[PDB]
Amino acid sequence: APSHLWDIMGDRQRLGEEHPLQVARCTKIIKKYVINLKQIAKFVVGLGERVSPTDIEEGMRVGVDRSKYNIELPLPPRIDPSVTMMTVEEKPDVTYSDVGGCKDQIEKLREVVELPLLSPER
Amino acid sequence: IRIFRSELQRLSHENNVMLEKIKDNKEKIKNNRQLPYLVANVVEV
Repeated sequence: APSHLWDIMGDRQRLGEEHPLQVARCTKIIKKYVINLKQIAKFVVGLGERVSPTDIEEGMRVGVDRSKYNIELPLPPRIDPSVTMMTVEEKPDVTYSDVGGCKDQIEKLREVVELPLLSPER
Repeated sequence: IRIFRSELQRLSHENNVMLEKIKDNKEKIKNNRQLPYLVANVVEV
């Protein structure tokens, strides 16, 4: 349904060349940034226009431009993990009172796990 | 005496003229040296 609510911005963030960056990981920091491409190619670049000197860190994916290599936006590290991205769930089924009876198994777990998370100052 | 000191001192000014030429060449080297250079492997020197 929102067909026209997007393409209006298609004349700025799309036609111009900004986003199409080559994802690569930085190795050595000289404060000259040695960055290795996913194609197994190494080069050296500097900072960007909006790039802060404290944002670039060792062992982090840093997107660089394909034509003229330069640092534009940083990327979250460890893009390789895939299967572990599906291990995160939300809103489980079994509640706290679904366990039949009140025994020592319930009281011992809540003090070593639930207690420090809910009351870290206790 | 006065003529001898008026030559090398004037030649040093012409050496500064050639110094303005090497600085212009260095600025082109500063243009010939730009950050985004790739990295290769040198097998033989």
